[PDB]
Amino acid sequence: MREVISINVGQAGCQIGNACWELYSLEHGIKPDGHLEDGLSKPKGGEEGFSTFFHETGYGKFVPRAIYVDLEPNVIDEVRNGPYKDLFHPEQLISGKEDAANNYARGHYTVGREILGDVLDRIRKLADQCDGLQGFLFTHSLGGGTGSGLGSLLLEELSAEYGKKSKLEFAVYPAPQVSTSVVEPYNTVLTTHTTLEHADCTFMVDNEAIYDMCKRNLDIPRPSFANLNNLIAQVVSSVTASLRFDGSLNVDLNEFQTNLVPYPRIHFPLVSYSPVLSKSKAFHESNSVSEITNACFEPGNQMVKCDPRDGKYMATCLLYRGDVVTRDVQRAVEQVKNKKTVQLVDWCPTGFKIGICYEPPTATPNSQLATVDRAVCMLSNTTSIAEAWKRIDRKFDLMYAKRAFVHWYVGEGMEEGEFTEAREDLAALERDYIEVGADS
Amino acid sequence: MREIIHISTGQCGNQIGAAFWETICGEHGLDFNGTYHGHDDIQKERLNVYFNEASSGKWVPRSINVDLEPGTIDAVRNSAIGNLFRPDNYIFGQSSAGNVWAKGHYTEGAELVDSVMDVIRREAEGCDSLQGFQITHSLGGGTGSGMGTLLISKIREEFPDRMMATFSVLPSPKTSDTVVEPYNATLSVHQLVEHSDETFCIDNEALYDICQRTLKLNQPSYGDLNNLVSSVMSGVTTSLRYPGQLNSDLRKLAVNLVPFPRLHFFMVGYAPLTAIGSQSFRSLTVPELTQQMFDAKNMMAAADPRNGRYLTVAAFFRGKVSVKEVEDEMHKVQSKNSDYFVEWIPNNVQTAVCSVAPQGLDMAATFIANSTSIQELFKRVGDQFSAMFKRKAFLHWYTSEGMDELEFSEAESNMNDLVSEYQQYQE
Ligand SMILES: Nc1nc2c(ncn2[C@@H]2O[C@H](COP(=O)(O)OP(=O)(O)OP(=O)(O)O)[C@@H](O)[C@H]2O)c(=O)[nH]1
Ligand SMILES: Nc1nc2c(ncn2[C@@H]2O[C@H](COP(=O)(O)OP(=O)(O)O)[C@@H](O)[C@H]2O)c(=O)[nH]1
Ligand SMILES: [Mg+2]
Repeated sequence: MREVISINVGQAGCQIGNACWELYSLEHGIKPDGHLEDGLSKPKGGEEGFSTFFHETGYGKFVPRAIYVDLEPNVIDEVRNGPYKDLFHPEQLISGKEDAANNYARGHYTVGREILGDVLDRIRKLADQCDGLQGFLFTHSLGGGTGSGLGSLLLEELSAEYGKKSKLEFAVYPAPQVSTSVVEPYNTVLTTHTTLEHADCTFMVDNEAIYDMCKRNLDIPRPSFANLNNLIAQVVSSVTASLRFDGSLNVDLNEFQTNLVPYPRIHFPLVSYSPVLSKSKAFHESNSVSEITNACFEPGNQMVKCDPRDGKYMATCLLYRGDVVTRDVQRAVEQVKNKKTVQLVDWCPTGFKIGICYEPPTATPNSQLATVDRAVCMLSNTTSIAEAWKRIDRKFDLMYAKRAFVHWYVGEGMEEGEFTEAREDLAALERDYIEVGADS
Repeated sequence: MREIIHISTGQCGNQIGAAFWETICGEHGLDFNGTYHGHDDIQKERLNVYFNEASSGKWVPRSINVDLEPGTIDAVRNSAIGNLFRPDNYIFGQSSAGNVWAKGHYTEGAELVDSVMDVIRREAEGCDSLQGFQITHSLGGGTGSGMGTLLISKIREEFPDRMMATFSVLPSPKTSDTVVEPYNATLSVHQLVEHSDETFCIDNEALYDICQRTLKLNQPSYGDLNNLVSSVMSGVTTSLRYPGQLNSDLRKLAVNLVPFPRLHFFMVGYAPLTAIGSQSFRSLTVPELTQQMFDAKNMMAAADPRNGRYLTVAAFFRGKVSVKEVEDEMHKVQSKNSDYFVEWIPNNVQTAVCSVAPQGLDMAATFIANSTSIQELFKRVGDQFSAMFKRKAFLHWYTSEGMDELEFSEAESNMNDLVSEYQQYQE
């Protein structure tokens, strides 16, 4: 397989996407204008990959196969007036006009549907240019309904359009202890139904967890979404790494379906990432993959507000970048299993997909996380996850019991029965998800 | 959307409007003669929010000043701040309303209603980005409560989907300017909640306190009080006027700030209050703003919110402000003062970081919430509405217009129901 198309929906999605494209161009030596610069090696720009992310240009002005979708012009305008203006085809920046507000009843429907014809045709033209097209990569938020509801519709449309390509979805979740939007539980819960039934693999990221890491591991006195997003971008780039670069143990995008997903459902891995070192520490620091591997299980590097120690082990994946010995990571894994934390359920009985990419990690100048010669990305279906669902479901319950804000959705294309059903599906997942671990 | 019409009505509307544009034009820089002074992208790519690029690059705001007293506009177009407004927007006529809610529109005021809709209709067509209608008047004012309230119903028919923001000024239940101030306020709410979507509570009496307590001003004046209200009107728009980490919107307010329909009254609160002379010995930081926003002394409604109970608060920080600086401070208030916030929300916080900063300061922040103590402001008007008119005094002035006694009774029953809405929904 070869191609992958990136889709950003809503502001948060777009902001994260910005970071990713900055990063990808960094990794391949591509300048802010594209063209080229140079583009280069083996496999810097390409040799393949690219083309994987960037579309070949007969001029060298490589073009990111990314589509930006928003209902608010302001966000995309930021992009259009940023330094990476020249990395996007202008017709891939699908500006809206009247916002869906906050939002889902408008986002997945009365407003969102008015631009999907353009969005889908944009995608179709792009997809026709592509070979293989192993998957789509969604980036968005489950807070505001554009990222949630519009993103949801688009996802669904592509599962209907193709239904056979990998549907990745990096979704930002509400922090369990704090958020910026009062009706967020409705905007989140109302879409759990569709991400469940239309994404093949979702990633769950909490801003709060990352902010903790920034304040603590990176010593940041005043965190910013820019920094937060840079971290996320790096995680995304590793998924991914062996689809572009040479590796000892290459990982197909579909590899995760094969290794992390045991049932049709359950496809919600946690991510974790290390080393996360501030530039001030990366002198005293100097270590093996065994230590980095340990840090991946440490709660402090989880990027999600849950307790992995409480949860039990389901399949997991350890992707490594840079100067890594395959023997050493096997040794490291063995040691980790012997910790008896995240109790390995019988159903695996062990299931550590090891991915080894030769390409060293890199950080853009906007991150104060020190560059390293090796790094680790961890994915996991650990049973701790249903607690996040429980948390948001309680918020949903309190509100829904009084209805209150229900008004804003029902009054514009919705039904209370829909809210009921969304809740039911979420509840069903909490139950099933627990049962497959609960059995042993 | 971005293009929003700022309608003005009432003796206080033009006053607050003159100070409003005086502050808006100072942010992005725009001389009263209509000259461009932006620097540059952020002060040029968002100039159509209220102005129009006419010939010769002459920018003019979109405001329809209307009033039955021609003697008021004479003290605006003649003095400073006049070239901006277009003479075709002026709609004034003799004689006046008479400081009554009936004649303000039910009879004499019904003559200019046909002219106001004509100008607002033509501007709506040319503006390919309408969203709502910002109105500023007094709840008990003559032309403000009468002609201003009826205008909201007319615009609601031709613009139902569009929003409707209003900045009504509540009366002072202690130092009233006119004895017929509470009576006119009882009839304004009869149709306000039945058309408008959001209304902010403002009380002049609550401003004299902060002006003499924080600002340290001995003899306030109407010219200074309008500046405080201008800071609030200019605060709930920076997200739409300038970019930011979390750009809010007038629509997002009702989706969160308004839990159930029958609840459009809000409690404003601008901060920090720059004290004249004592501003250099301060440290403009987010933790310092949180202590002032939730301070009951800074409220402009201004019923004590501590005695009641909050519902959905909202902040709009500006300038050099991060994300955790607000999420942390605002979260601490939800713990130590959890008794004042209700649990079924449950999260009682809403942020909206901007990008630019107001002129003269490095950072600012407003406060908007729905407290259960707002009912107290209605009880003062309800008691005076019945206790004073129990013997049928000063009532022949209104019945002579055409309104019957039954019409005035239905207005009191509605307000009495609103007080019960804050208990269902227990306090
Ligand atoms: N990591 C990260 N999280 C973000 C970023 N921007 C926003 N978020 C989070 O995503 C959610 C915000 O979604 P919004 O920006 O309100 O909305 P939206 O999803 O872009 O779509 P609309 O509601 O229609 O505007 C909150 O939970 C934020 O904490 C970002 O740049 N990075
Ligand atoms: N903040 C503020 N209040 C005002 C101004 N002018 C009048 N008011 C208030 O408005 C009320 C009187 O209504 P008024 O505006 O004269 O009504 P109208 O002119 O007949 O529509 C009183 O409570 C005043 O304190 C002003 O310029 N600023
Ligand atoms: Mg947005």
